[PDB]
Amino acid sequence: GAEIKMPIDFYQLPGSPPCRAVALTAAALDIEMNFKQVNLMNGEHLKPEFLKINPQHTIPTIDDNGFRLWESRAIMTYLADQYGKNDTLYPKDLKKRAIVNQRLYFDMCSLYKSFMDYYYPIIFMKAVKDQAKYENIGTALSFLDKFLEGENYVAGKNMTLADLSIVSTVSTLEALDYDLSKYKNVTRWFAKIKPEIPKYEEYNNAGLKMFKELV
Ligand SMILES: N[C@@H](CCC(=O)N[C@@H](CS)C(=O)NCC(=O)O)C(=O)O
Repeated sequence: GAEIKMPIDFYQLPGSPPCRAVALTAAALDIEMNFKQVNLMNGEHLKPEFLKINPQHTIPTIDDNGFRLWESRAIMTYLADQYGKNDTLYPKDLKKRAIVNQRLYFDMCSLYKSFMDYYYPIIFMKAVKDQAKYENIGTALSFLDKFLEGENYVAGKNMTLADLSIVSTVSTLEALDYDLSKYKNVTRWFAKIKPEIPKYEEYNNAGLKMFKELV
């Protein structure tokens, strides 16, 4: 507003699944953001400069010309509506939109949740492997496989934000040698979607390399 617009500042760490979800969304929208690395491993998110941007000290965070937003999936739907050029990535139709939203909550409350509850303690807290938490991943993947039965995408007939959200989680599971082979709809979708996602190699795999690096 009455201001020279600048690129969106994107506070992120390449390996982070929720940051990759946002990065893939920007790529799909043909948005060039200003990538600002926040090194969580030496506490850059806890410095006064970042706490002023986000008092919750989480990434991803965007600063869109003074508008500060965090929660990856809220960023995704903001960018899609504010900068979208088609009506397929986040449909305006309320029922189609609701299914996309449902799948984003499923990702955050079930799939990504189960992934993190199991792997993060084992890796970065030297925790003992908990079989029940491991099995919660399979439970979530079983539901994802059901959602994909007879479907090409996770939330409708075209690629949507929900595919970008969920692929950031599923590709991290693959990177950690989780056996996805029994979920045949998931593996079909996964092989199918990667060539369709703009900048998948640059924005997802290159970061996943940094992820396997640090683990
Ligand atoms: N629900 C949040 C999760 C964000 C999150 O957990 N970010 C982690 C990195 S993957 C973080 O910034 N941890 C540092 C902290 O919370 O202090 C989202 O989807 O954006």
